[PDB]
Amino acid sequence: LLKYLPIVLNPDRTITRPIQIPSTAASPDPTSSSPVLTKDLALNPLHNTFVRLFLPRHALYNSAKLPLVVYFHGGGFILFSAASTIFHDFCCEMAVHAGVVIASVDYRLAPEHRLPAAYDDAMEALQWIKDSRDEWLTNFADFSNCFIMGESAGGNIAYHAGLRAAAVADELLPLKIKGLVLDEPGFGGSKRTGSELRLANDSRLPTFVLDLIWELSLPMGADRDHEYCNPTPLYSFDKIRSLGWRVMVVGCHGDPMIDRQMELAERLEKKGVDVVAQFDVGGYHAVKLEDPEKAKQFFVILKKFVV
Repeated sequence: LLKYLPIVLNPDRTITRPIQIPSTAASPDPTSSSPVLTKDLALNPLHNTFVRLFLPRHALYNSAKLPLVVYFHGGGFILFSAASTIFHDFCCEMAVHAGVVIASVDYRLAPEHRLPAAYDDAMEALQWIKDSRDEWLTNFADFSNCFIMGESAGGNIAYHAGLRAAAVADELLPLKIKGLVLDEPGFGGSKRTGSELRLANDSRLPTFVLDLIWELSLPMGADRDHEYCNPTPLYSFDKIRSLGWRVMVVGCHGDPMIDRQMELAERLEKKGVDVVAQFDVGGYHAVKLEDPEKAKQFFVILKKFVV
């Protein structure tokens, strides 16, 4: 198991995180070397949640405002942070190569805070952005052009945040959401799918490791057909349709979660939502976080989508 998640299971239903996940300090000052300026802002001290802003260096050498991306990291709901190096680095590259201001949310983790905790923090992050008078937000970010995005579990979160935000859209103004970006959103269910069975001995996401994730994440008692797990009523798509939101879903064939990711893109389309789907052959789960080349190909498509 330390072979697939950097955690210990203890005989009282809790976990221990014995392996440091490397993180990167914010770098808010423009005399720093960095092509991207970062700073952390306290969100809710009771939840110990915070937001990391990424401001691309090129925003400073003009006076136009960039689309604002609200980003949620991946990690099975149970690990990582807005400041973890791999998500920090991905978000710096996205700011530069997609031309975006990024608000990356450090949401509460499971099992200590089982779902719906992190959807709750997502909504506070939106209510808090709307209300914000932060200088980087106010001088450099286009509130009219906002996208909700997440990788993996963060794509799960981004999707539920998106549904909830659709309901209260009038309440967010000056914030105007134009779309959702779901990067291999993390999804499940009680019956195995074709990819789940085909890929069952995956070398990153095997069957047991994902069973484990949903066990730690889902409310106590729940099965994998819980609505937070398995998205596919959908009266909710009518509201998303009506507001004119585009949804990008992306994944690859070498991800066990593929059939559910693709199945959700089908359901969104089938219901009249403007869906930009991008499903590749091969690769594996989170290849974009390791492969600078595959990330770059994705920024070309996201840059497109964002304008």
